[PDB]
Amino acid sequence: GAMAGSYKKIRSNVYVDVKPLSGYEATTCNCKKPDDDTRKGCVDDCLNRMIFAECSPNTCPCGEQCCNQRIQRHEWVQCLERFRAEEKGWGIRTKEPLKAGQFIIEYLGEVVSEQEFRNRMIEQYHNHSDHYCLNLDSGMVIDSYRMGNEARFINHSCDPNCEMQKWSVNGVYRIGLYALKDMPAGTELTYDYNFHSFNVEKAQLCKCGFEKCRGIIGG
Ligand SMILES: C[S@@+](CC[C@H](N)C(=O)[O-])C[C@H]1O[C@@H](n2cnc3c(N)ncnc32)[C@H](O)[C@@H]1O
Ligand SMILES: NCc1ccc2c(-c3cccc(C(N)=S)c3)cn(CCO)c2c1
Ligand SMILES: [Zn+2]
Ligand SMILES: [Zn+2]
Ligand SMILES: [Zn+2]
Repeated sequence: GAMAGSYKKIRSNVYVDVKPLSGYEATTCNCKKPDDDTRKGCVDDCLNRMIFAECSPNTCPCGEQCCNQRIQRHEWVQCLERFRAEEKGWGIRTKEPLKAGQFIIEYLGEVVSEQEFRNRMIEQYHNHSDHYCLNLDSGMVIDSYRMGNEARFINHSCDPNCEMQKWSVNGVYRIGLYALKDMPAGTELTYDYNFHSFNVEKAQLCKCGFEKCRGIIGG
């Protein structure tokens, strides 16, 4: 098949004409730092975790034992591979097993208004046969058509094994990919564009293979 599409790889979102402020209060929780030097704190019941807020630097009661700073510490899995996914161009798969709920990778790109993006669609993206636009917040999107990271190659499934979650990370919304279920080695990562992706209003046949496939992506 064809070569993978070109993009400018970035390590952090680029803010173009909007900045995705979360409006969250300063983060606080009631977690206690485990006396064991090597046990994690801020686990499932962390009051910050429960509102999709990451703990902030210097103020978490667990200190360096806090495990609720995954996005801000860029704690991405290191076992991802870009590969030819049959009938779906390029996709991303994991080379190691993943566990339900686990953080995988941040989705990066240019953060733009829906106005700027609809402008880019008419002027720059009208010829494209692959689309790269994630929803973020009211009126803003993450455009990875030109800059981003390898999460831009993750394909859609009507029966997805991953999902996007929107988190407040030190006052700004960021989007991460998280596993919905345990997945064995070699599994292609997928998420449901109907739930997470901007409606580019293009009809493309879905090849996810699900018994109850929606027929087209986002349908
Ligand atoms: C975010 S890109 C994913 C990477 C893309 N496959 C590539 O080769 O660059 C989304 C594009 O991938 C293709 N795609 C994603 N999921 C698909 C699916 N389930 N069935 C067919 N094509 C899919 C569509 O062309 C879609 O516009
Ligand atoms: N229902 C909401 C919704 C969500 C996403 C889409 C898409 C779509 C297709 C390919 C790529 C992308 C990306 N943003 S990457 C989005 C098309 N449509 C209309 C046709 O169904 C959608 C509708
Ligand atoms: Zn906590
Ligand atoms: Zn914490
Ligand atoms: Zn499908």
